[PDB]
Amino acid sequence: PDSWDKDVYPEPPRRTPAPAPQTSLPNPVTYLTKIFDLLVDRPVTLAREFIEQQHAKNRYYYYHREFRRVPDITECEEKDILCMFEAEMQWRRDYKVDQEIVNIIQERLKACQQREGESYRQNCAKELEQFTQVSKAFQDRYSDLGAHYSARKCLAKQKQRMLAERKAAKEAAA
Amino acid sequence: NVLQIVRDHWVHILVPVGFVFGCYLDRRSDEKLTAFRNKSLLFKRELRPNEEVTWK
Amino acid sequence: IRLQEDPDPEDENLYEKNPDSHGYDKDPIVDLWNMRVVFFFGFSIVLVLGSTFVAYLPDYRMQEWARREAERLVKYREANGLPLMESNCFDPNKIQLPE
Amino acid sequence: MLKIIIPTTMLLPMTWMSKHNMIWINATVHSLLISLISLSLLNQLGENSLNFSLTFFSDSLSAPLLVLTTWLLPLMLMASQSHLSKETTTRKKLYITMLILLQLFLIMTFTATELILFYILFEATLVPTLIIITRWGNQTERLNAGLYFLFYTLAGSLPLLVALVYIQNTTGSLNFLIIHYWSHPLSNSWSNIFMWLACIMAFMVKMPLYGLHLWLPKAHVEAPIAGSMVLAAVLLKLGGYGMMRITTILNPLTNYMAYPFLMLSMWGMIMTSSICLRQTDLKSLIAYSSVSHMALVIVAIMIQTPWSFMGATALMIAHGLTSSMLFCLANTNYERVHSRTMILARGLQTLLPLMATWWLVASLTNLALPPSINLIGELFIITASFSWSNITIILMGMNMMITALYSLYMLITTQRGKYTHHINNIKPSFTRENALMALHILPLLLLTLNPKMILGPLY
Amino acid sequence: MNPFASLTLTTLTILTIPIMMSNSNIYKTNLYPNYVKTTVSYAFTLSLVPLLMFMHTGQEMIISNWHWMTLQTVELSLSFKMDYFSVMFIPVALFVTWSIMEFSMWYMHSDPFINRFFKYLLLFLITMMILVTANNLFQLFIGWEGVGIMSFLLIGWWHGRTDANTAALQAILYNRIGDIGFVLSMAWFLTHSNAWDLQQIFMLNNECPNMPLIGLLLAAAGKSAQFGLHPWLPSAMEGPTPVSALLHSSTMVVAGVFLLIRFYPLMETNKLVQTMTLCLGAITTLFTALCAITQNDIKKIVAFSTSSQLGLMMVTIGINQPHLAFLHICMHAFFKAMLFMCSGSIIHSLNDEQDIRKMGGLYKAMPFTTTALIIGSLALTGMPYLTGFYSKDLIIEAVNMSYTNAWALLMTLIATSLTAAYSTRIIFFAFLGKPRFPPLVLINENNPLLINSIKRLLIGSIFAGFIISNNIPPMTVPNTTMPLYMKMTALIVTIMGFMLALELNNTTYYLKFKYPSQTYKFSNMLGYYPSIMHRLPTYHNLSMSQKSASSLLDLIWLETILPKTTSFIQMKMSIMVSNQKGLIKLYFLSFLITIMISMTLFN
Ligand SMILES: CCCCCCCCCCCCCCCCCC(=O)OC[C@H](COP(=O)([O-])OCC(O)COP(=O)([O-])OC[C@@H](COC(=O)CCCCCCCCCCCCCCCCC)OC(=O)CCCCCCCCCCCCCCCCC)OC(=O)CCCCCCCCCCCCCCCCC
Ligand SMILES: CCCCCCCC/C=C/CCCCCCCC(=O)OC[C@H](COP(=O)(O)OCCN)OC(=O)CCCCCCC/C=C/CCCCCCCC
Repeated sequence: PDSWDKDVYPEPPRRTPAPAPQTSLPNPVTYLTKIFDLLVDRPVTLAREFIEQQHAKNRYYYYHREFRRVPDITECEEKDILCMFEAEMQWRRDYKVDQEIVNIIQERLKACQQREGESYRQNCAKELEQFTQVSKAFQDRYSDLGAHYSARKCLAKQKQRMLAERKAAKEAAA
Repeated sequence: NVLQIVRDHWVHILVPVGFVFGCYLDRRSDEKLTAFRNKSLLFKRELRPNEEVTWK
Repeated sequence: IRLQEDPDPEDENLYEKNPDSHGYDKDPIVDLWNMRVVFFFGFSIVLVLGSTFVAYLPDYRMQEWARREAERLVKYREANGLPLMESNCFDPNKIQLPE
Repeated sequence: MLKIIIPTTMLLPMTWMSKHNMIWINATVHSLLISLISLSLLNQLGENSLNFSLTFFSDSLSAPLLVLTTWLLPLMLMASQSHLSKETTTRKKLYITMLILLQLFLIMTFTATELILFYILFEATLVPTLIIITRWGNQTERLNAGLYFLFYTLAGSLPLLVALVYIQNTTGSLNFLIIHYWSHPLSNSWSNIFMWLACIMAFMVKMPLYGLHLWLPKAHVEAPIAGSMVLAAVLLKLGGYGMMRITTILNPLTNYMAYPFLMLSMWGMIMTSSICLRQTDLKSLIAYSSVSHMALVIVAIMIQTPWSFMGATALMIAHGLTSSMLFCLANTNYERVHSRTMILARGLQTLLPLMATWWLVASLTNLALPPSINLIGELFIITASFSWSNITIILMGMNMMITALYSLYMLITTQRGKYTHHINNIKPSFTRENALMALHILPLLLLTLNPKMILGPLY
Repeated sequence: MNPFASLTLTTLTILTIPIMMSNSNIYKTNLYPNYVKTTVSYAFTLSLVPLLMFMHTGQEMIISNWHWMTLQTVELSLSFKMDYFSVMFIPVALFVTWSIMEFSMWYMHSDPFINRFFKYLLLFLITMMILVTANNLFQLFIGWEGVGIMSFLLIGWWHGRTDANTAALQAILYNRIGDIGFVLSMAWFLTHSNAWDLQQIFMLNNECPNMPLIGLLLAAAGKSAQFGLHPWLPSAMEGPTPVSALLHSSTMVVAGVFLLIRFYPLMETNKLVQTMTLCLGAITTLFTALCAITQNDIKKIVAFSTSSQLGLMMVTIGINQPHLAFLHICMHAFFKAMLFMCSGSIIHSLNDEQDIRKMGGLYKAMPFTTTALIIGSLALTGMPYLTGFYSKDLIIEAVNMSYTNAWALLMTLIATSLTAAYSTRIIFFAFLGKPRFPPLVLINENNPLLINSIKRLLIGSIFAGFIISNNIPPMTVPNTTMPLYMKMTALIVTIMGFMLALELNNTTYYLKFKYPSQTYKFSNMLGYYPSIMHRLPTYHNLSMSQKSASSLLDLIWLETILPKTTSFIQMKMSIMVSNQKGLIKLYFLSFLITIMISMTLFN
């Protein structure tokens, strides 16, 4: 369906086997499917067609709000309240977007497990690696900030991580 | 009579008029903080041809 | 006795004078209208209207906006081979570490 | 916030100018209208708060508490009109005035943007509550209860005043926004330890913390019904709101200073549940249940994780509603038989069926029954505490078991069994009482339906 | 769209529909029980259709229709998992509930609150369906606690009965211990996997650890009344017979087994938890059968048989055979519901007499209940081609053929023998011999409702096992090769139990009287577990709740330390300060001392 993006929400092509009956007995599943299509599918389709015809007469639109980039806390001077406010708001919006990215990856993982069914341990290894990488990055970003998290705390954590990496690299090179 | 209705039920407008006065005072307090109106980096924009302020 | 004190009064029952009493007031008319205003305003107005108002409050928490932004970022990043999540929130070039 | 503050200051003259028989009708109608108006604060932003002016602001944590207070006022009006039939007109108007002043102070306390104005207002809430208790209480112990309540709160809160003025002199501002953006780490020194102690101990006494709680049974048992409702529903939430506000400037010292309070909260939760198991008084049982739930909230705030704050807020709202409903039910039972002993009246299920249904619903919500917001908050707090350490799960499980035990013990003792033979003054339940219970219980289920409105800013 | 999801959700919704109509004139009239029964029948057929859909092509789905809330990176949504377990258990539960509801229309005719009884039964059914079809841990917990509270409300149906109230509270307590375990598992899963749904839990937990699996095991034991937490189920027989037939034995006590089945990948990954489950199931089935073989209350005997079957299911899960456990769940539901209905018919015919010592002659007094009970007992003991054969026989074969605990295997075999023994005891003391009931014979089992309900549950006890076994796909490797004696072990032990119990029952006709043995006293009093474990811990807890917490701490020492000592000190200082005689000489000498001190000590 065109409601979502197939790249963002992939689905492998669906291979449905063709029916190959081997008995003369009638198929109750087929008979009940035909009855269901006759009694339910056609009325709901007619109702939806009427509703969608009504909708097309009053077609109006809504837009996606766009936010421009602003200087971040690394550029903000010390105790410059306006720049700090702008940077904190931008950081919070980026945090929300990252949370939604993690949610998308988790939805991919769940859908792939359910789809593969009995062979999930092997066929879902591709989506498990992406989730592992995304979770690692998200944890390194916002792992232990606390309830009163802020862009300053995230920046201090990043500085600590960078200093630790530099120390490890220097020790290795020594 | 009709006078007794107003004589007894005139207290029923005090809360609505207080609500109206509170909305007016909220507008008055809002109009005193228009120092960064259409000046923030995030929401800065050119004014529309037939508008004076972005918000009131 | 040590005082000139009134005896403890008997408990008064509202159903005795008014069998169809709502328990708000001794006066039947005021009792009925108190019940009516309480029921109408509270239940109907507050419950129904406030519940539908809260249900249809605009999405000011930016949940759907965040979902759309995340979809765009995921599409762009996985299309170009970039990691889905950058390991750093800020730019190491813009961060100056002490010597 | 003036659009909500001014209607209360207009509630006052309306009550004082209304007729002798229309005071309750006018107060109830206009309180409900004010609550409906205040419902509009639930539309919050995901980034920052709603900054109305330099003095007042609203947040995702302040909005549910304001809505709860505005919704709670008419219920207190109904219960008060129940128990004040024979009072004089001037004294009825004084009681309504005390309730209105308490609501106004609570609204301003929740919306205040500075810590000093917050302190002034949250200390101003003492006077109406003390007057209500010590003036319209029924028994002799109301005077002692008022003294205990007043002096516990003040002895807790005066060092908070000293610490607040010291912090303002040191940093330049007590504005919450400024102290949030300009926060600096609190080093490990004796002076910092004592400042942390001053602030936290004030709000802990307000919570209350286990070992600093006797005022709560004393006041809640001896207060009138309106005082009991406001004290448990809202006045206990001032401590939690304050602790969630002030902990911005207390890091990282909170990591080291939270151990005694966490141990006190957990063990006292267990102990107060056990006390509930052996209570001969219904109001005391409800009071100690309140203490246990607030101890859980204290644990959540002290562990201080984003999952704990949401659980803390949800549990505060749920506990307010549930405790108010339980106090109302106990008050109806008391007005029937003029005694608070639990075993005095039995068979109330075969004597009053709809009240038995209300009791069942209230007791089911009191214990964590899914998908109620009580369970949502408790489960979030339990998950955060599990991430903190893996024996907190043992303590929380013990508490849940004892909570279910005492809730169902209260329900069975009051409602089930055979009726007392000599009690023949149990008239049918009033439409007023049934409407009170319905207006207590329906908002809780609607909040269960829509749970993101009471999970606070961390959502 | 595939009719699968539509039909499953429609079955759930039409189950929920009559609850909405409980505030109407139909609820105020006497047509409400028939209305509820008709709704359950229609739901049963509408759920039979998706079973046909699954048995053709093995179609399974998950439906995340409603999104509840997003806790940052965790999304909680109302999702339903319609897989083999759900689509096989729903029609069986609906069928059993339909039969029980007709039986209750007959049985509860004199109850003034029969409409409320039917509403409570429907609510329990809805909560059980939620538990079964739940896809995430939060929804599973919702169904868990819902069935728990419905059990609490239905056990104490007669509010004037102190024993009913105690039984309800006891069931709540044990289920709350189970809920402690459940919450532990949920907290661990969320903390270590950032998810509460089975798909992500299975994806991330490649090696599930002891803490979450033991939490799940504790929850399952609490809900399914395993050893240690068993006594609530036999005590739950205080409620009406329809409650015992539907809620406990047939559908609710298998909730823990179902929960353990739903996490069978993790159970396979771990081994210590499997050993613990096997041992717990073995001890449960042995102990409950041993208590059962010497009970005189027919409802108690059937309750202990249910507990023994639950222990057998737990053993089946422990030997890594999750699907055999589900098959046995279905078969046990069928024949145990039928047995409880027959026992209720016997009880109602003899004017609320529940003692086999007062029953007798019912073989010819009541033909249809006699044949139904005989068929049910044959199915329960594992008659070679009845409904219980296709599950119990395979379970015993898999236990004998696996790398298990030798003591657990021995206890399983002894439990099977004792199962045969107590079935023989029920038959012998209820139907064989001369009458022992009061002379006024009110025996009458000619009611169409009772006859039709027992007929429907009687066909299932014969043919349903064959159909279900021959329709489900192969989900485990069969034990084709095994020694002949091991192949015939179940029949041998069953026949030995039959013979020994029959001889011991025939020895009762002799004019010989002997005092009971210590073993008999131990087995008859339930192993002394309810006495000691219901008097000692409760007494100690309630004594410490008052002597220590309330009196010693709250009313004495917390008062003494902070508020009382301060008041005492202030009063003493006030008396000292204000105790002045008003003598100018005295306080002017005080002024002189103050002047000297100020002059000297201040510079
Ligand atoms: C700390 C210990 C922990 C132990 C943990 C493990 C426990 C394992 C338990 C095993 C099963 C025990 C069953 C009997 C206990 C309950 C007795 C009772 O209350 O009966 C009254 C009760 C009648 O109640 P009532 O109608 O009120 O009548 C009042 C009584 O007459 C009133 O008369 P009464 O009071 O005189 O009646 C009781 C009396 C009479 O009952 C009997 O004689 C029952 C005998 C049952 C059969 C046992 C032998 C089986 C032989 C199988 C041979 C073939 C093996 C396979 C290989 C074949 C090919 C080579 O029994 C006794 O005196 C002892 C019987 C054996 C006790 C075993 C447990 C020992 C505990 C510790 C030692 C205590 C010793 C001193 C006793 C106390 C002081 C005096 O009996 C029944 O309802 C029938 C009982 C069941 C009979 C069939 C059992 C078949 C299954 C078990 C045998 C194994 C078969 C093969 C399995 C698969 C192997 C691979
Ligand atoms: C996780 C921590 C908790 C662990 C267990 C702690 C047990 C604490 C005991 C609970 C305190 C009791 C407070 C009051 C309870 C309600 C009042 C009461 O006692 O009623 C007694 C009531 C009625 O008595 P009857 O036997 O029916 O006789 C009726 C005769 N006319 O009986 C009860 O409900 C008592 C049940 C308490 C159970 C105590 C022991 C529980 C077993 C725990 C150990 C088992 C561990 C499980 C192992 C699982 C392996 C995976």
